[PDB]
Amino acid sequence: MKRTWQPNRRKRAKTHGFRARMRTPGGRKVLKRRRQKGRWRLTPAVRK
Amino acid sequence: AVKKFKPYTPSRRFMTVADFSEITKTEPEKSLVKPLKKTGGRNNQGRITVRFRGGGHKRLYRIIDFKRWDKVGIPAKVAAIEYDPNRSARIALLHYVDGEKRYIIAPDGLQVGQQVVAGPDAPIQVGNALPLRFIPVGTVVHAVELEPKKGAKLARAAGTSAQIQGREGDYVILRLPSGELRKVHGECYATVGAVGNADHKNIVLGKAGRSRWLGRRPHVRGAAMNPVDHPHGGGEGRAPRGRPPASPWGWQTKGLKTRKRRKPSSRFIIARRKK
RNA sequence: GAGCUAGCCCUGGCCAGGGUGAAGCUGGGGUGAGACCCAGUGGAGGCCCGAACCGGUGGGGGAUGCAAACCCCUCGGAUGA
RNA sequence: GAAUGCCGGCAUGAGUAACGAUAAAGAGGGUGAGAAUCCCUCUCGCCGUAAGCCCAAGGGUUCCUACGCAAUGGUCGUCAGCGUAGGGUUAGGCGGGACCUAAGGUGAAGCCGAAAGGCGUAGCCGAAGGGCAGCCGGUUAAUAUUCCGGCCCUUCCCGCAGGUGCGAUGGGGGGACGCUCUAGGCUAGGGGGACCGGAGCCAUGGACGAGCCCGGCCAGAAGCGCAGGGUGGGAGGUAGGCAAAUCCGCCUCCCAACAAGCUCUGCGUGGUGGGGAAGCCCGGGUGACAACCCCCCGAAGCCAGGGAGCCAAGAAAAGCCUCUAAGCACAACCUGCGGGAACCCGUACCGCAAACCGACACAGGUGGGCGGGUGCAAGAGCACUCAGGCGCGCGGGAGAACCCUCGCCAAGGAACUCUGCAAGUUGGCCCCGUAACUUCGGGAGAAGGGGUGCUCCCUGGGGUGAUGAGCCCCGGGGAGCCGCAGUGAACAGGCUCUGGCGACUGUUUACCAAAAACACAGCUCUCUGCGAACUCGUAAGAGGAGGUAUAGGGAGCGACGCUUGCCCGGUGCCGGAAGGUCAAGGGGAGGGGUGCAAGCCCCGAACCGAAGCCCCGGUGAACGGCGGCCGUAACUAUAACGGUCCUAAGGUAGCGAAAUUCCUUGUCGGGUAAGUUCCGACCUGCACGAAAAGCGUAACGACCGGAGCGCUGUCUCGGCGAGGGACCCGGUGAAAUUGAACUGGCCGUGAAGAUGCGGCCUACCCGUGGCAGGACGAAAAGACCCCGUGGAGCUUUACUGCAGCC
RNA sequence: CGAUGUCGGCUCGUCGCAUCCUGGGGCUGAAGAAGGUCCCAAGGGUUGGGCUGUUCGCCCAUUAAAGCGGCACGCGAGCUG
RNA sequence: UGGGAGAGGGUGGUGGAAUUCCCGGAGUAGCGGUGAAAUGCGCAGAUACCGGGAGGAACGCCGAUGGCGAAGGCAGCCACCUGGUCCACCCGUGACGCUGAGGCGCGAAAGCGUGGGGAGCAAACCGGAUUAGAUACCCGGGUAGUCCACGCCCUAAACG
RNA sequence: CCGAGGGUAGGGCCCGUGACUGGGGCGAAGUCGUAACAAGGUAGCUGUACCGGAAGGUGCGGCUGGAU
Ligand SMILES: CC[C@H]1OC(=O)[C@H](C)C(=O)[C@H](C)[C@@H](O[C@@H]2O[C@H](C)C[C@H](N(C)C)[C@H]2O)[C@](C)(OC)C[C@@H](C)C(=O)[C@H](C)[C@H]2N(CCCCn3cnc(-c4cccnc4)c3)C(=O)O[C@]12C
Ligand SMILES: [Mg+2]
Ligand SMILES: [Mg+2]
Ligand SMILES: [Mg+2]
Ligand SMILES: [Mg+2]
Ligand SMILES: [Mg+2]
Ligand SMILES: [Mg+2]
Ligand SMILES: [Mg+2]
Ligand SMILES: [Mg+2]
Ligand SMILES: [Mg+2]
Ligand SMILES: [Mg+2]
Ligand SMILES: [Mg+2]
Ligand SMILES: [Mg+2]
Ligand SMILES: [Mg+2]
Ligand SMILES: [Mg+2]
Ligand SMILES: [Mg+2]
Ligand SMILES: [Mg+2]
Ligand SMILES: [Mg+2]
Ligand SMILES: [Mg+2]
Ligand SMILES: [Mg+2]
Ligand SMILES: [Mg+2]
Ligand SMILES: [Mg+2]
Ligand SMILES: [Mg+2]
Ligand SMILES: [Mg+2]
Ligand SMILES: [Mg+2]
Ligand SMILES: [Mg+2]
Ligand SMILES: [Mg+2]
Ligand SMILES: [Mg+2]
Ligand SMILES: [Mg+2]
Ligand SMILES: [Mg+2]
Ligand SMILES: [Mg+2]
Ligand SMILES: [Mg+2]
Ligand SMILES: [Mg+2]
Ligand SMILES: [Mg+2]
Ligand SMILES: [Mg+2]
Ligand SMILES: [Mg+2]
Ligand SMILES: [Mg+2]
Ligand SMILES: [Mg+2]
Ligand SMILES: [Mg+2]
Ligand SMILES: [Mg+2]
Ligand SMILES: [Mg+2]
Ligand SMILES: [Mg+2]
Ligand SMILES: [Mg+2]
Ligand SMILES: [Mg+2]
Ligand SMILES: [Mg+2]
Ligand SMILES: [Mg+2]
Ligand SMILES: [Mg+2]
Ligand SMILES: [Mg+2]
Ligand SMILES: [Mg+2]
Ligand SMILES: [Mg+2]
Ligand SMILES: [Mg+2]
Ligand SMILES: [Mg+2]
Ligand SMILES: [Mg+2]
Ligand SMILES: [Mg+2]
Ligand SMILES: [Mg+2]
Ligand SMILES: [Mg+2]
Ligand SMILES: [Mg+2]
Ligand SMILES: [Mg+2]
Ligand SMILES: [Mg+2]
Ligand SMILES: [Mg+2]
Ligand SMILES: [Mg+2]
Ligand SMILES: [Mg+2]
Ligand SMILES: [Mg+2]
Ligand SMILES: [Mg+2]
Ligand SMILES: [Mg+2]
Ligand SMILES: [Mg+2]
Ligand SMILES: [Mg+2]
Ligand SMILES: [Mg+2]
Ligand SMILES: [Mg+2]
Ligand SMILES: [Mg+2]
Ligand SMILES: [Mg+2]
Ligand SMILES: [Mg+2]
Ligand SMILES: [Mg+2]
Ligand SMILES: [Mg+2]
Ligand SMILES: [Mg+2]
Ligand SMILES: [Mg+2]
Ligand SMILES: [Mg+2]
Ligand SMILES: [Mg+2]
Ligand SMILES: [Mg+2]
Ligand SMILES: [Mg+2]
Ligand SMILES: [Mg+2]
Ligand SMILES: [Mg+2]
Ligand SMILES: [Mg+2]
Ligand SMILES: [Mg+2]
Ligand SMILES: [Mg+2]
Ligand SMILES: [Mg+2]
Ligand SMILES: [Mg+2]
Ligand SMILES: [Mg+2]
Ligand SMILES: [Mg+2]
Ligand SMILES: [Mg+2]
Ligand SMILES: [Mg+2]
Ligand SMILES: [Mg+2]
Ligand SMILES: [Mg+2]
Ligand SMILES: [Mg+2]
Ligand SMILES: [Mg+2]
Ligand SMILES: [Mg+2]
Ligand SMILES: [Mg+2]
Ligand SMILES: [Mg+2]
Ligand SMILES: [Mg+2]
Ligand SMILES: [Mg+2]
Ligand SMILES: [Mg+2]
Ligand SMILES: [Mg+2]
Ligand SMILES: [Mg+2]
Ligand SMILES: [Mg+2]
Ligand SMILES: [Mg+2]
Ligand SMILES: [Mg+2]
Ligand SMILES: [Mg+2]
Ligand SMILES: [Mg+2]
Ligand SMILES: [Mg+2]
Ligand SMILES: [Mg+2]
Ligand SMILES: [Mg+2]
Ligand SMILES: [Mg+2]
Ligand SMILES: [Mg+2]
Ligand SMILES: [Mg+2]
Ligand SMILES: [Mg+2]
Ligand SMILES: [Mg+2]
Ligand SMILES: [Mg+2]
Ligand SMILES: [Mg+2]
Ligand SMILES: [Mg+2]
Ligand SMILES: [Mg+2]
Ligand SMILES: [Mg+2]
Ligand SMILES: [Mg+2]
Ligand SMILES: [Mg+2]
Ligand SMILES: [Mg+2]
Ligand SMILES: [Mg+2]
Ligand SMILES: [Mg+2]
Ligand SMILES: [Mg+2]
Ligand SMILES: [Mg+2]
Ligand SMILES: [Mg+2]
Ligand SMILES: [Mg+2]
Ligand SMILES: [Mg+2]
Ligand SMILES: [Mg+2]
Ligand SMILES: [Mg+2]
Ligand SMILES: [Mg+2]
Ligand SMILES: [Mg+2]
Ligand SMILES: [Mg+2]
Ligand SMILES: [Mg+2]
Ligand SMILES: [Mg+2]
Ligand SMILES: [Mg+2]
Ligand SMILES: [Mg+2]
Ligand SMILES: [Mg+2]
Ligand SMILES: [Mg+2]
Ligand SMILES: [Mg+2]
Ligand SMILES: [Mg+2]
Ligand SMILES: [Mg+2]
Ligand SMILES: [Mg+2]
Ligand SMILES: [Mg+2]
Ligand SMILES: [Mg+2]
Ligand SMILES: [Mg+2]
Ligand SMILES: [Mg+2]
Ligand SMILES: [Mg+2]
Ligand SMILES: [Mg+2]
Ligand SMILES: [Mg+2]
Ligand SMILES: [Mg+2]
Ligand SMILES: [Mg+2]
Ligand SMILES: [Mg+2]
Ligand SMILES: [Mg+2]
Ligand SMILES: [Mg+2]
Ligand SMILES: [Mg+2]
Ligand SMILES: [Mg+2]
Ligand SMILES: [Mg+2]
Ligand SMILES: [Mg+2]
Ligand SMILES: [Mg+2]
Ligand SMILES: [Mg+2]
Ligand SMILES: [Mg+2]
Ligand SMILES: [Mg+2]
Ligand SMILES: [Mg+2]
Ligand SMILES: [Mg+2]
Ligand SMILES: [Mg+2]
Ligand SMILES: [Mg+2]
Ligand SMILES: [Mg+2]
Ligand SMILES: [Mg+2]
Ligand SMILES: [Mg+2]
Ligand SMILES: [Mg+2]
Ligand SMILES: [Mg+2]
Ligand SMILES: [Mg+2]
Ligand SMILES: [Mg+2]
Ligand SMILES: [Mg+2]
Ligand SMILES: [Mg+2]
Ligand SMILES: [Mg+2]
Ligand SMILES: [Mg+2]
Ligand SMILES: [Mg+2]
Ligand SMILES: [Mg+2]
Ligand SMILES: [Mg+2]
Ligand SMILES: [Mg+2]
Ligand SMILES: [Mg+2]
Ligand SMILES: [Mg+2]
Ligand SMILES: [Mg+2]
Ligand SMILES: [Mg+2]
Ligand SMILES: [Mg+2]
Ligand SMILES: [Mg+2]
Ligand SMILES: [Mg+2]
Ligand SMILES: [Mg+2]
Ligand SMILES: [Mg+2]
Ligand SMILES: [Mg+2]
Ligand SMILES: [Mg+2]
Ligand SMILES: [Mg+2]
Ligand SMILES: [Mg+2]
Ligand SMILES: [Mg+2]
Ligand SMILES: [Mg+2]
Ligand SMILES: [Mg+2]
Ligand SMILES: [Mg+2]
Ligand SMILES: [Mg+2]
Ligand SMILES: [Mg+2]
Ligand SMILES: [Mg+2]
Ligand SMILES: [Mg+2]
Ligand SMILES: [Mg+2]
Ligand SMILES: [Mg+2]
Ligand SMILES: [Mg+2]
Ligand SMILES: [Mg+2]
Ligand SMILES: [Mg+2]
Ligand SMILES: [Mg+2]
Ligand SMILES: [Mg+2]
Ligand SMILES: [Mg+2]
Ligand SMILES: [Mg+2]
Ligand SMILES: [Mg+2]
Ligand SMILES: [Mg+2]
Ligand SMILES: [Mg+2]
Ligand SMILES: [Mg+2]
Ligand SMILES: [Mg+2]
Ligand SMILES: [Mg+2]
Ligand SMILES: [Mg+2]
Ligand SMILES: [Mg+2]
Ligand SMILES: [Mg+2]
Ligand SMILES: [Mg+2]
Ligand SMILES: [Mg+2]
Ligand SMILES: [Mg+2]
Ligand SMILES: [Mg+2]
Ligand SMILES: [Mg+2]
Ligand SMILES: [Mg+2]
Ligand SMILES: [Mg+2]
Ligand SMILES: [Mg+2]
Ligand SMILES: [Mg+2]
Ligand SMILES: [Mg+2]
Ligand SMILES: [Mg+2]
Ligand SMILES: [Mg+2]
Ligand SMILES: [Mg+2]
Ligand SMILES: [Mg+2]
Ligand SMILES: [Mg+2]
Ligand SMILES: [Mg+2]
Ligand SMILES: [Mg+2]
Ligand SMILES: [Mg+2]
Ligand SMILES: [Mg+2]
Ligand SMILES: [Mg+2]
Ligand SMILES: [Mg+2]
Ligand SMILES: [Mg+2]
Ligand SMILES: [Mg+2]
Ligand SMILES: [Mg+2]
């Protein structure tokens, strides 16, 4: 049957992307925490 | 004269449609239409605030002339009578001798080919707009401004009329379509005669799908729900109300008056409505 | 977090083929005029049968599965909410 | 040493299940250390509205080549979507951007919010919608509308020529629209040809033939032709289109009107440029100077912004045209020609799948286009086949039980069983024919029947064309032939009678319930006078609705038919300007503290003082409720009648052992040989009853009862057969579970059901196929139940707050 | 209660005997045939259907007879639901 | 041809009286009701009186023993549209007549459907009385209905 | 070929019969009330509508076959 992951590059960038996160207090804290943890990538990869 | 159907389906047995007998032109005036943003009962938060709305036929909005004191003294000609899906009444296209074109809601008995006019000295003739203080007492009237220059507000549904009952200073007394007696300022504009399409109240939708075409989604009974949803929810099997009948939000729905007490227009409502 | 699922909004797309034969129109009859009758034309419908498509009724299989809901037979809708 | 402990290692189950669709394989020849598994050839089978082809998403080198086989691949492997390396994606015209707007998002102005932030007009962003200029062939190992060839085209810059009041983010026109049905002419596509081109073939009994087999096109500028769309001309006035306006709008006048004229598309032709089969020989080359023509069928595509009907009344904005304003009329714009200029990103490959979503090379999921031929009434259905693509990444044997999927069955025919569950039957088309009842539509495919192939003869009408031939499509009559059987294969209703429920088509518990549940048109009550009520929000602001009582919210009922009684004492709601109670506040009789005193300070009675509550009324399609005992008639029985107690009032009509009836399989009738079910009645209704509607109702139902016919492997009652497994051999090789085990029966005993204790009996050691009685067998720290001053959802006239409202 | 699956049916048996039938007996208010009642006896046998989930029961047609109980109301790692 | 009388019919308009309700005034201890009463209403200010307003239905005197129509039936007044009928003249047609099974149309009230309207009245219904009871007569309330439009129903002591 | 008739299926008319149910007629001396006949103690009858143990009552309209 239809499973739950249905990749969509535009959806991925627009929901979890860098500019989405920066527009929002909670989104910025996400960047602050993922940068403080030292993640090699701050938002999901998507090819545009 | 609503048209019936032979019972060749379960639903055509009861469906009735309007005769459309007065309509003379079947596509609207391109200079006077604009896109009607369908809301679906959602507000600017995206929240449903009016339940069971959505999914009706696409529509264009006809811009209507609810302030006819716009063009005092300038006669117009009734050019067409048209279908408007945004209202129950039909609409009338006026070609002003100006060359300007406008839509009014079409009163009962209006005829394509006649002239109409707006102003304090207009003939007491169907389709003419005057300030209320100049219409002779007794005349039935429609598209009535509630405050001067603010625009027609009252009696615009198909087949409705207000009657002029008397004067009192700057204010005339009206019998509204609801039967309430209210004072309205004499400088408020109004249009002689009742609204057309009186047979509108006699249309039998006939099937569920016709309600869907109108943008009306199915209404769910509170008694058919659960307690988390509604005061009437729950129960083993069916259940009477088991409390004073209530809305989804708790307030009582049989008789509880809801007009605000200290409202400033109370000084102008003479008799609350009938029946 | 609505890339699943629910509703709505905008913009596109899809619905083999066959059956039934509403209104109206015309002709004929009828009548004071009518209603109305008959034939023709007409092509209506949450109409009918049936693929795609959308469903998931009964039964069997599967049950450390091909599958954390599937498979076979059968069955519902299929111009419409 | 124990925590169903944690981490890791290794065992048991076991050489066990399994190796992923039952579309299917065999041989020869290669290669190589090694071959069922890689390569080639021949044979066989499977898909063919796909299991073929082309896009889009998503994936991201998986593409091509060489070199490999440790691991990955469910076996093998020389192979590979694997490892290493090298190569490979080419655009002014295709797609997106340098264009436009849609929902929505964002947001100078402005509004709001403790902060964060929330709104918000314009404007900006936003596409698979609008707009915009490329077609055919060739070429690579791998890209091609991109490279190359042929023929076309767009925009920008500059120049020349002719012309013109030129000029825009401003005005206007246009763009610009639904659903169903649909005309005319075309094209895509396809069928046929005794014509045109072709390497050949003559078999095995016949055929050297009007024989077989193969193919008979594609693109094309201007012009021309056909078929379509779009479009009135001139004048005078003018106050409207937020300045202007010669435009547009309105009025008058003349002329033109199924036309024509102008314009824009499609199709055809078109200079010219390409393509070109079987067969044969090593992807090539020949065929080949290949030919390239006629007839028919014919789109759902094109002309298109076509036509008609209908109600539910069917985006925007730019490009484009027109009008003018500042301006400028050495300019500028328009037309034609010439030269120049023309950027960024994508382009490999998979793409119904082994490359995407499902942990897997996973029987599942994934949007658009193309989808040939014949026959079956049609069709995308069905069978077989073209092009093309596959045989599903373990095999070889055997021919036990048992399982699955399938085929047949003597006699019987539902006797099976909770139930005809399941499986038979029936099955398309054409014709004859068709009942109660009905809302006159239907019920209806009712039911039940007859026909169905092939040959020959005669004949009616249509389409094309020409009226004729040919081709094609619809028929009618007559005489025959064969078989068990002519929709000869495949696809394709079993039917009737009668209840309950729900009117109906719809909807639902993704993944145990599809229903009688929800919804539904319709009915009623009620709120709402518009800055509406109501709803979301602290607000601003939205929705309601750019609506206005024939409208909008809420509630119940639930098509339709006939109906919907009595109770307002209690709760609710509605009305009541009196009265009663009532907070803050007002008032200040009179008290108290303190100071020598002026004063300062504190307590405070009467009385004035809202909503609410009390009180007085109303109100049932508001919450709700609608009795008991005793007596009575000239056979008996029963009580039309009466007495009395209580109530706010004592259940009306209709219905009733019911989806409701406890006693209960009530009683009687019906159906049956027999009927706890069913149907029809009766009525002492435990405990129906009138919009939580009462009683009916044609039609409808994958709903639930009862019956009958047809037919059956359901059964008496089983039998045989098929294939996939199970079994044996080679390859690979899990699992839950597991205190350890050297693990028998009886009768006892034991914490009360003993392989393990007693006593007897029985028993050589170890396996394989099987069966499930035991190991209180496995699985999940019982869901039932209780307990915990454990938790959560839910209710209310529990308590106490809060929103909201007054 | 860190789980002993719980009615009935079906299938498959097996055991007890307080025996339904068949074998052998005594008594009889046993003439005969037919019964009644008690004693011995468990070898074998103990039907098909309608109703109901039913066990049980009633009924139909037969029968030599249409037994009564146990085996976790025998038997769901055997099936049904 | 010329005339006449008439609530004959249909449509639209419109006038005064009266009842009810509402607003204002003024006013106070009862009103209403019956055989007698009670229910009811009234100091929350009724009844009785005055001014205003709304709304429905019916049409006093004229009015008669009258008139018109086929019957049912028709009553303020105005206009429009339309029927029948009677008289006078003796002008036209030349038996074109009578009746009338079927058919068709009309058809009081009540009743039915979908809308509207609703003052008064009033089935049902509630209450107060009466009574042995009183599911009645009498009284106080009261819903259909009475009224309008359209559509059915088609009955009657539809009688002379 | 036709053909008595037999069979299958589905209709129409009639007759008998059926739990139970509707009212009707009749029946020496039953129970309830008193609707009608006099103004029958509310004049009666009437079509219709609604209600009530029963006769009946009431509404709307009509008739005199109504009395004073
Ligand atoms: C069919 C397979 C399942 O077995 C049964 O379902 C079985 C018939 C039982 O019911 C089993 C016997 C139960 O035990 C009993 O529990 C009782 C409470 C007590 C009993 N004894 C103790 C007496 C005890 O034996 C229990 C609890 O199973 C629920 C066992 C318990 C260990 C389980 O939960 C167990 C893990 C089950 N489960 C959940 C099933 C969820 C629902 N589901 C069902 N089908 C699908 C499905 C269908 C199709 C496709 N995909 C999924 C999903 C599974 O995935 O596998 C199961 C074993
Ligand atoms: Mg899904
Ligand atoms: Mg998706
Ligand atoms: Mg995307
Ligand atoms: Mg997206
Ligand atoms: Mg976002
Ligand atoms: Mg983003
Ligand atoms: Mg912040
Ligand atoms: Mg910050
Ligand atoms: Mg990481
Ligand atoms: Mg780094
Ligand atoms: Mg992130
Ligand atoms: Mg109809
Ligand atoms: Mg009809
Ligand atoms: Mg109209
Ligand atoms: Mg526009
Ligand atoms: Mg909006
Ligand atoms: Mg918004
Ligand atoms: Mg709402
Ligand atoms: Mg909504
Ligand atoms: Mg309209
Ligand atoms: Mg409206
Ligand atoms: Mg006003
Ligand atoms: Mg309505
Ligand atoms: Mg609509
Ligand atoms: Mg509704
Ligand atoms: Mg509902
Ligand atoms: Mg409920
Ligand atoms: Mg519920
Ligand atoms: Mg919730
Ligand atoms: Mg609640
Ligand atoms: Mg409740
Ligand atoms: Mg409930
Ligand atoms: Mg209940
Ligand atoms: Mg419920
Ligand atoms: Mg209720
Ligand atoms: Mg209750
Ligand atoms: Mg409540
Ligand atoms: Mg409120
Ligand atoms: Mg009001
Ligand atoms: Mg999505
Ligand atoms: Mg379809
Ligand atoms: Mg027509
Ligand atoms: Mg349909
Ligand atoms: Mg059909
Ligand atoms: Mg299924
Ligand atoms: Mg599904
Ligand atoms: Mg089945
Ligand atoms: Mg399946
Ligand atoms: Mg199938
Ligand atoms: Mg089917
Ligand atoms: Mg169908
Ligand atoms: Mg279809
Ligand atoms: Mg639709
Ligand atoms: Mg220890
Ligand atoms: Mg463990
Ligand atoms: Mg632990
Ligand atoms: Mg561990
Ligand atoms: Mg571990
Ligand atoms: Mg470990
Ligand atoms: Mg380690
Ligand atoms: Mg290990
Ligand atoms: Mg091991
Ligand atoms: Mg081992
Ligand atoms: Mg084993
Ligand atoms: Mg296994
Ligand atoms: Mg497996
Ligand atoms: Mg298959
Ligand atoms: Mg196949
Ligand atoms: Mg081989
Ligand atoms: Mg090698
Ligand atoms: Mg190999
Ligand atoms: Mg090898
Ligand atoms: Mg193979
Ligand atoms: Mg090979
Ligand atoms: Mg094919
Ligand atoms: Mg995309
Ligand atoms: Mg991947
Ligand atoms: Mg390897
Ligand atoms: Mg290897
Ligand atoms: Mg290596
Ligand atoms: Mg491997
Ligand atoms: Mg694998
Ligand atoms: Mg490449
Ligand atoms: Mg190019
Ligand atoms: Mg640039
Ligand atoms: Mg902000
Ligand atoms: Mg954006
Ligand atoms: Mg954009
Ligand atoms: Mg675009
Ligand atoms: Mg382009
Ligand atoms: Mg081109
Ligand atoms: Mg020019
Ligand atoms: Mg347009
Ligand atoms: Mg438009
Ligand atoms: Mg569009
Ligand atoms: Mg439509
Ligand atoms: Mg072409
Ligand atoms: Mg063809
Ligand atoms: Mg002007
Ligand atoms: Mg050559
Ligand atoms: Mg299409
Ligand atoms: Mg088009
Ligand atoms: Mg068109
Ligand atoms: Mg816009
Ligand atoms: Mg200037
Ligand atoms: Mg100059
Ligand atoms: Mg650039
Ligand atoms: Mg490429
Ligand atoms: Mg697929
Ligand atoms: Mg693949
Ligand atoms: Mg595989
Ligand atoms: Mg797959
Ligand atoms: Mg072909
Ligand atoms: Mg066919
Ligand atoms: Mg295979
Ligand atoms: Mg396959
Ligand atoms: Mg395989
Ligand atoms: Mg073997
Ligand atoms: Mg198979
Ligand atoms: Mg055979
Ligand atoms: Mg047999
Ligand atoms: Mg049978
Ligand atoms: Mg038989
Ligand atoms: Mg049976
Ligand atoms: Mg049954
Ligand atoms: Mg069959
Ligand atoms: Mg068949
Ligand atoms: Mg057949
Ligand atoms: Mg019948
Ligand atoms: Mg019939
Ligand atoms: Mg029947
Ligand atoms: Mg019936
Ligand atoms: Mg009929
Ligand atoms: Mg048939
Ligand atoms: Mg038929
Ligand atoms: Mg043959
Ligand atoms: Mg069928
Ligand atoms: Mg239902
Ligand atoms: Mg239903
Ligand atoms: Mg019902
Ligand atoms: Mg019904
Ligand atoms: Mg449907
Ligand atoms: Mg479910
Ligand atoms: Mg569930
Ligand atoms: Mg689930
Ligand atoms: Mg299921
Ligand atoms: Mg269903
Ligand atoms: Mg539901
Ligand atoms: Mg429902
Ligand atoms: Mg329904
Ligand atoms: Mg209803
Ligand atoms: Mg209503
Ligand atoms: Mg709120
Ligand atoms: Mg708005
Ligand atoms: Mg319904
Ligand atoms: Mg309901
Ligand atoms: Mg009926
Ligand atoms: Mg009450
Ligand atoms: Mg009360
Ligand atoms: Mg009350
Ligand atoms: Mg004070
Ligand atoms: Mg209660
Ligand atoms: Mg109560
Ligand atoms: Mg009643
Ligand atoms: Mg009963
Ligand atoms: Mg019974
Ligand atoms: Mg019943
Ligand atoms: Mg009951
Ligand atoms: Mg019972
Ligand atoms: Mg019972
Ligand atoms: Mg019985
Ligand atoms: Mg019987
Ligand atoms: Mg009884
Ligand atoms: Mg109930
Ligand atoms: Mg029914
Ligand atoms: Mg259904
Ligand atoms: Mg169903
Ligand atoms: Mg049966
Ligand atoms: Mg039978
Ligand atoms: Mg068998
Ligand atoms: Mg076999
Ligand atoms: Mg061996
Ligand atoms: Mg091995
Ligand atoms: Mg291996
Ligand atoms: Mg040990
Ligand atoms: Mg040991
Ligand atoms: Mg052992
Ligand atoms: Mg042993
Ligand atoms: Mg013990
Ligand atoms: Mg023991
Ligand atoms: Mg032992
Ligand atoms: Mg020992
Ligand atoms: Mg010991
Ligand atoms: Mg021992
Ligand atoms: Mg021992
Ligand atoms: Mg022994
Ligand atoms: Mg074994
Ligand atoms: Mg065992
Ligand atoms: Mg245990
Ligand atoms: Mg065991
Ligand atoms: Mg056990
Ligand atoms: Mg635990
Ligand atoms: Mg526990
Ligand atoms: Mg547990
Ligand atoms: Mg317990
Ligand atoms: Mg406690
Ligand atoms: Mg405690
Ligand atoms: Mg607790
Ligand atoms: Mg919970
Ligand atoms: Mg336990
Ligand atoms: Mg355990
Ligand atoms: Mg258990
Ligand atoms: Mg366990
Ligand atoms: Mg003897
Ligand atoms: Mg004897
Ligand atoms: Mg003895
Ligand atoms: Mg024995
Ligand atoms: Mg038992
Ligand atoms: Mg029993
Ligand atoms: Mg015997
Ligand atoms: Mg016997
Ligand atoms: Mg036993
Ligand atoms: Mg025992
Ligand atoms: Mg047990
Ligand atoms: Mg027991
Ligand atoms: Mg027990
Ligand atoms: Mg048991
Ligand atoms: Mg058992
Ligand atoms: Mg089981
Ligand atoms: Mg069991
Ligand atoms: Mg077990
Ligand atoms: Mg077992
Ligand atoms: Mg066991
Ligand atoms: Mg069950
Ligand atoms: Mg006073
Ligand atoms: Mg009124
Ligand atoms: Mg007369
Ligand atoms: Mg004469
Ligand atoms: Mg009448
Ligand atoms: Mg009384
Ligand atoms: Mg008395
Ligand atoms: Mg008379
Ligand atoms: Mg014979
Ligand atoms: Mg009397
Ligand atoms: Mg009398
Ligand atoms: Mg009398
Ligand atoms: Mg009465």
